Amino acid sequence: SWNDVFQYETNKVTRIQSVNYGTIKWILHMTVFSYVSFALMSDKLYQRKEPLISSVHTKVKGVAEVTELVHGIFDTADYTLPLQGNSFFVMTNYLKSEGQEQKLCPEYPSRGKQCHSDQGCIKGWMDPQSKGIQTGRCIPYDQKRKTCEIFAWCPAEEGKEAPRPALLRSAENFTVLIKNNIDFPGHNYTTRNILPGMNISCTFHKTWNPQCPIFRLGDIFQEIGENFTEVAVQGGIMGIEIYWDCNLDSWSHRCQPKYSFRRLDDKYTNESLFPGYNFRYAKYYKENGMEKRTLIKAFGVRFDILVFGTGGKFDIIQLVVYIGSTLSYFGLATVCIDLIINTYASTCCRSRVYPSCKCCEPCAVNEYYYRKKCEPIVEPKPTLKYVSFVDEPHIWMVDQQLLGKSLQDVKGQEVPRPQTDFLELSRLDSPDWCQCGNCLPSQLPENRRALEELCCRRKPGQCITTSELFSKIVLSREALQLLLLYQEPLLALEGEAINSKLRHCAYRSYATWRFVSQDMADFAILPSCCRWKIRKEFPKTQGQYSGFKYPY
Amino acid sequence: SWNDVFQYETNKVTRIQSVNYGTIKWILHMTVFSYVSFALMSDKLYQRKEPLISSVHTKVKGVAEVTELVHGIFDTADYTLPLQGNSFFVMTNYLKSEGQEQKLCPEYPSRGKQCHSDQGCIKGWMDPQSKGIQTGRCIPYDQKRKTCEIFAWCPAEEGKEAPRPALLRSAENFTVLIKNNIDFPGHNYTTRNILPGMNISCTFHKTWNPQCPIFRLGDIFQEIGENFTEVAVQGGIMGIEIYWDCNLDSWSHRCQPKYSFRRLDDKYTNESLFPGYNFRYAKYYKENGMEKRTLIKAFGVRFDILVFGTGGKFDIIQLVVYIGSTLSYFGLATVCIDLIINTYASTCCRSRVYPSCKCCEPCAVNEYYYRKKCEPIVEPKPTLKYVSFVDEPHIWMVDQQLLGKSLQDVKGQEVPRPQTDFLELSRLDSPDWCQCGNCLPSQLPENRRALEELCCRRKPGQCITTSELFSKIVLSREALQLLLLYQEPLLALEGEAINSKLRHCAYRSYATWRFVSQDMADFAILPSCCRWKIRKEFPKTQGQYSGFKYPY
Amino acid sequence: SWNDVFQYETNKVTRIQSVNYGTIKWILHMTVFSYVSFALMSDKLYQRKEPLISSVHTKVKGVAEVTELVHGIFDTADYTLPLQGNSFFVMTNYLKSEGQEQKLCPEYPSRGKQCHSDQGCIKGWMDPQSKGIQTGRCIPYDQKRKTCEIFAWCPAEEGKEAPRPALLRSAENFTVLIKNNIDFPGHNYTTRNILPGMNISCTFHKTWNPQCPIFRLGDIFQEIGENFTEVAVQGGIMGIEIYWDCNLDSWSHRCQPKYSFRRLDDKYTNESLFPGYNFRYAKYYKENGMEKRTLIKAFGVRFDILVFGTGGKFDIIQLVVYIGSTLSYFGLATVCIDLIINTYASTCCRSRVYPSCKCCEPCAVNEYYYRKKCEPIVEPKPTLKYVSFVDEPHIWMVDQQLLGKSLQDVKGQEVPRPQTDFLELSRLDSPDWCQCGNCLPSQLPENRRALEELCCRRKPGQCITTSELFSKIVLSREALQLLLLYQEPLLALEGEAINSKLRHCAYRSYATWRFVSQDMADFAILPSCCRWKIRKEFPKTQGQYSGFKYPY
Ligand SMILES: Nc1nc2c(ncn2[C@@H]2O[C@H](COP(=O)(O)OP(=O)(O)O)[C@@H](O)[C@H]2O)c(=O)[nH]1
Ligand SMILES: Nc1nc2c(ncn2[C@@H]2O[C@H](COP(=O)(O)OP(=O)(O)O)[C@@H](O)[C@H]2O)c(=O)[nH]1
Ligand SMILES: Nc1nc2c(ncn2[C@@H]2O[C@H](COP(=O)(O)OP(=O)(O)O)[C@@H](O)[C@H]2O)c(=O)[nH]1
Ligand SMILES: [Zn+2]
Ligand SMILES: [Zn+2]
Ligand SMILES: [Zn+2]
Ligand SMILES: [Zn+2]
Ligand SMILES: [Zn+2]
Ligand SMILES: [Zn+2]
Repeated sequence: SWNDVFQYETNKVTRIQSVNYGTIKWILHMTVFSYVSFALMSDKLYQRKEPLISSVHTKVKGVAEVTELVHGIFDTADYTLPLQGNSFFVMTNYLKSEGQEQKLCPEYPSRGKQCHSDQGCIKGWMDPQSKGIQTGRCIPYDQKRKTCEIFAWCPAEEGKEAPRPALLRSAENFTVLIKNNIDFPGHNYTTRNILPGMNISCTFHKTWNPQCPIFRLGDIFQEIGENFTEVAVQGGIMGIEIYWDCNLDSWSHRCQPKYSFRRLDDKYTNESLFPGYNFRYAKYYKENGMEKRTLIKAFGVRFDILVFGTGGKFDIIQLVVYIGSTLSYFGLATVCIDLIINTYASTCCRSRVYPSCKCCEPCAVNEYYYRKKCEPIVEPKPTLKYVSFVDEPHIWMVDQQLLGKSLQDVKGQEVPRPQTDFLELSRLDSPDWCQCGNCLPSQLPENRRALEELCCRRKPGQCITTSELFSKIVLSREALQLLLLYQEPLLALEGEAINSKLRHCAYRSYATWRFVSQDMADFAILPSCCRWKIRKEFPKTQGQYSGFKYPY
Repeated sequence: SWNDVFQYETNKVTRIQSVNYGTIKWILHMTVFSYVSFALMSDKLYQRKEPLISSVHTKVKGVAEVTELVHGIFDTADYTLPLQGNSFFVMTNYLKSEGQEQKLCPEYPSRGKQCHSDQGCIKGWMDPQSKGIQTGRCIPYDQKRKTCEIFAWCPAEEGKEAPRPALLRSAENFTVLIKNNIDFPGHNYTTRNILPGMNISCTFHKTWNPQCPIFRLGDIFQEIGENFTEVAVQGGIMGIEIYWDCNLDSWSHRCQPKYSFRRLDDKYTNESLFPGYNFRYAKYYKENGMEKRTLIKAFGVRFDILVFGTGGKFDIIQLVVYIGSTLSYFGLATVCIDLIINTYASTCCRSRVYPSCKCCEPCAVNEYYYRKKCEPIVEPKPTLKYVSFVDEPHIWMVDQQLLGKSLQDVKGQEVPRPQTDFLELSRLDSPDWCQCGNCLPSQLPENRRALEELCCRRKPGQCITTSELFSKIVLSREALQLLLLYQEPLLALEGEAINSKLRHCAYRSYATWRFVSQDMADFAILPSCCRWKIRKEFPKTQGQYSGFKYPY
Repeated sequence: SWNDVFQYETNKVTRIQSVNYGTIKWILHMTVFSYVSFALMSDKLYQRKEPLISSVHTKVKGVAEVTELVHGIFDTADYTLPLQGNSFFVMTNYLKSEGQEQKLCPEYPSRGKQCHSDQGCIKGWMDPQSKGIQTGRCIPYDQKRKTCEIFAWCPAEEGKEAPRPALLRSAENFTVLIKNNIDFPGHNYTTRNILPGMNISCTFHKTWNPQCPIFRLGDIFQEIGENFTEVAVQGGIMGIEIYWDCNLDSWSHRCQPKYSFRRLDDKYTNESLFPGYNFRYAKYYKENGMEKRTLIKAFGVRFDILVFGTGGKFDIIQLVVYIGSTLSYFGLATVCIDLIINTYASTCCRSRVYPSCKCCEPCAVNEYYYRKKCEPIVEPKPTLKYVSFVDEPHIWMVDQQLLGKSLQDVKGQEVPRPQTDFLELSRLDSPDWCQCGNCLPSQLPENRRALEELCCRRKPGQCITTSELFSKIVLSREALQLLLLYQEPLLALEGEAINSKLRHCAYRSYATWRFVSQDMADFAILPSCCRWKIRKEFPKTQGQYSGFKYPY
């Protein structure tokens, strides 16, 4: 319990002393570190970002003189609405109509709205274009043309084109002072666009005076290539963008506004979609006991102040999350070099690639790395068997069911014989499937008999048992007794169990000798000749030999 | 230095040829990859997202005719304020009061505000409800009821209920054209909701014409199940939501507005919390040398245009961060299969689980995988000792202090004897704690004597030294000499150092034979019988035997 | 193909039974888990956050009485603009000017704008400060001073200071009711700041009544330490911040507003930058056939309602991304303990650190862990050679080109001789560079001769070949024959190939004996004495000895 949680597991590793792999690893590590640092610093991913809340206060300055003969002056109480926040309006043109009473009168002829006769007109129809209700009559607007008769404020001048050139062109010489107060409430920071010690006699310039909050309207239009004289005729919408890219860290504090301009209304608006910008405003006051009204259609530019931006401040959680996101990228060197080792250890490299390209020859050392790095094993299953023929240099793995066919004729995968422990070695008639002649028929049941139908060689020749090594290793009683006493020093050498143990040790001795690996010697199957020679050397009394058994 | 940084470390691995584990690994890999790809594509986590900046320009079209007998017409200069941005107001009802002068007069009787007598009223009290100052008198408002006397604009009509049905119901037939210009300044993209080639004679429909920016107000109310006729009596607030879900990538560019509607005022507002929407506006003009005023309480619907949304564009840093965040999820297959291997290699599986369920039987192969994967080691500490009794099949680890008690009676953990290197083996009176009789008392100091008080067996019987293997392996002088000359071929076989080396080699020979692992043979303790037989075979001259020493 | 994808690779590990390392691992795991959980819960990183869309409806209540003698009352139609959204204005002071006609008249003397003579004035100059056009004359404004003569609305009172104390001070006793409707459209949630069952007779207090949406203006000023009486003289801008920190999860639902106040205009604005807040508004109506105008300069406080906040709701993708970002932090225990193992296994620890500090002594066990964890290997390259001198206890690695110099005099890195497999061992004239006398000159070509110019010892003495172990291991014909028949039991012992194999086995036998590791024995170079003794024991017929060959 306690000893199970008081454990630490660490990976077994191979440390390769390689110039190429070391330099590749360090180059990849430096590349990953450089990119991660660059992404962290350029994007400021260690910071929490917060949008601002903004308040705008505008002040327009400028007066204009207009003739018609009546000479008048327009000041901020004339061309400017009480709007002093995000939007302000400057009038650049106007149309006047005095003395309007709600009564029947002909509509203004605009865009060919002339009425030929009462048939061309329609009674009881609401007309938003003329802002009246047609009575179905056709009275002459003028001595030449006739228009529909509407009940509305009269006289009506709807559809009259705006004066050209614009009357209040001098509005391009007006200036606006903009005061912008911004706040980041999450970061608990506030600031404004006008600081103490700032020059007040300046006007904004994108290069000379980029922080002066006083803007000449004509300069605003000239900056983005717009014609104030042309826009003044019908009006439009212009946007003054204030951008706050604010760094709220003490060591890199920077919170200044950036001013830009952008036309917000479509220059190519369809004629039916009301191009430009205007509004009709009226003063109402009855006279002679009759409701009167004076109407002015004012054209001008609406200015929208768009204030946006974010403020960033160092946050530990953001940095931790970013570092955790980038941590897995430092396995790139491992992935790349392991891919190099695995790829160049394949046999297809030496067979096909190396003869073609001799530059790839010194990279055959990856087979050594692969065999010092990976240990291939197979699943121990009931059908797993290993055979080895003395007339062959390799070993066969049979990993399929035997459907009565003898194990001799069954084919399997070719696996190589592992190299032995040379450190220790440095010390001082016959059946149809039998190609050696010493094999004997199996005494196992029929359905299992094919398991024991194996020969020591695939081709006719001498038997493995004929060699002196078979007697020295497998059949030597003294060697087997010493091996058995190594494990159990005080073993009782009496009874029939000693012969059973001796048979087991002879089988193992043979499996170890022919199948070097203990993983393969466990599932190795002895040929009939060796098996029956062993059983003739150590016979059992009153029983039947069990044969190979599954070690799991 | 340079050779220390020019190294590469790679993990040692075991490659298991398993159908089950391979298919599980690939299924888990595919599941993780599928979910990661789905999360990346559906949420567009490879994109940087930016909120928009918006500009709105509205145009209301519609005229109404109202009787009272005076017949009048209302156009955009009557029912519409100069607001043409995010909000516009449409008047649906009104109350009129002409000829107001600042003087004493009775308050309007509303919600039972009748005054019984001067006691019920109060002098010198500001009354925001009646918008006046009470003088403490109680004059009759009418021939029947009496109300408090206030100094304010007179005549006063505060508290008068709005007309029902609403006078300007026809405002439901009005239309509004909305022009919306949006910008993503970080992505440097701009667009508008009206494009060239768009039909202008349409009206918005959620299915037939979902991109027409012309909205009929009654249709707006009908879309969300609101009654324009009922809302028109007292007014309200309606929101036109413009949503921009914009994809700014070239291969998947899509930036269109989506229009929705939502009532913004509470339908069930408390009567004291001013339900509906209205405002009082007045025209001031003196007459007869006295300040006069005409007041209109206008009820109507305020429309708030709410424009919101984000624009996304592909960003390499976002993709890198997301991929780094998802990289660690590809260790799921390793975690799961390692848990399977570790869990099924426990002995509790075979003892308890396998007899109950026979389907779990073929999964006993995880013990082989575990023993081919993990190598358990223990911390080398001064109290670490190993003992092995010839009458027992296992080994005992003593990992605690000996408080004078003999090592024979001290209990320890049962560890198994590791399998030997069978590849190499295939070649050609007595003390009270002594159960064999050949043990001798220790000559070490008392406080350390208990270290050497160990017997070869826990039960009475034959001694380990009696076996011939003890003479062949431990006591054979020729074997020890050959072993010593293996390490040092030109060793000088003279002096008393040769006997010391021979004793050391005999101890090691015995430890290796009984404790197969070199990790366990280092801390193994020889029993007294073997130790003293060795020391009688190779005695030392003029000294005391040091005994077991800590190899670290 | 199919058997290549049906594989699973698992890491080989060492399980250390250590109290220190286990407790360190679990402490680090718990620390990482605790911090990750705290960061997830405190920052709610499992949630998708969305900004709100807001609608504001304000209602101001309050009336004031002002003397001048004319006694008047101001209600919401007097001091309040039709603004009922994010901003509303309350008038706190005013200046009046009646009967204005567009004509020539002297400018008001403000800030020393007196005109000494016509020289001091200028003709044809637009003056935004006085809102007129100077005609270049100098007429007396009063009997004492003279000012410039401008064509504008007359009489002009520009530059007149605001009345002190403020006329509408009682506006501090006014109240505003704020209705705020907020929506999260991505989360499909909507709410408002007034809920059913909320008291209506309350007023806001930051502690007693923090959810009452009725605010007294004087209380707003007192909360942030502002003086309403002083601000009322010239006006200002105040911000009512509504903050919505809304949790939209069912188990932790919380969506309430938080109210704060902040002055939005600069208290220390420069006199030339228009401090305070005011606007000039005029009523136009002609009289006596002449255009007249009444102008009022109104000073007051503009209130900006700033509504901001985010709503968060549980999102599975956010949680998955956060967990993936934090997953790599659980390798901290592995990194730390591996660093501990690697650091304390260095030899500099025992040589320098341990003698100084005896507390670091029990931590010398990390050498055992390091050698059970890491296997150092080197790149097999053509210049890789190993030598071992019998008069030395170590082995020399030569990893550089031999430029004709004999291998005996070439220096290399000192590598230690690995420990043998003691489990198996427990069983039963001369050239100038020759220091033993049995070496012979090499028969290889000159450019390669230096490869074979190696001696068995660096100092004069006995030769390695003189030992009996050389005959038993290397020169024993029977041992070599048994070793050869171990690999090939049916080998044909005929021809000259048997002597070649015997020479190869003798070289290997010697390399294994002197260079224990097979990785080092492959590149080991035999000294001339041993090589020529072997070749005299097994000479070849009609050929030249090839010598050492690169095994790759
Ligand atoms: N690897 C392997 N083991 C074998 C083979 N034949 C028998 N054995 C082992 O020998 C034991 C059976 O011995 P057996 O001849 O039946 O003696 P018995 O049990 O006394 O009749 C089993 O435990 C098997 O593991 C073989 O061909 N290959
Ligand atoms: N593993 C193990 N080693 C032992 C034991 N007894 C002695 N040794 C080793 O034998 C050496 C001491 O030999 P010793 O009998 O004192 O000979 P002396 O030094 O000449 O007196 C030490 O280095 C020990 O490592 C034992 O019971 N177990
Ligand atoms: N490791 C090692 N191998 C050697 C050395 N000398 C010879 N060999 C091996 O012995 C083989 C050459 O044997 P050689 O004496 O030329 O016999 P020959 O080919 O019949 O002339 C090569 O495959 C070498 O690998 C040596 O000094 N060190
Ligand atoms: Zn046969
Ligand atoms: Zn045979
Ligand atoms: Zn005893
Ligand atoms: Zn004994
Ligand atoms: Zn020599
Ligand atoms: Zn020599």
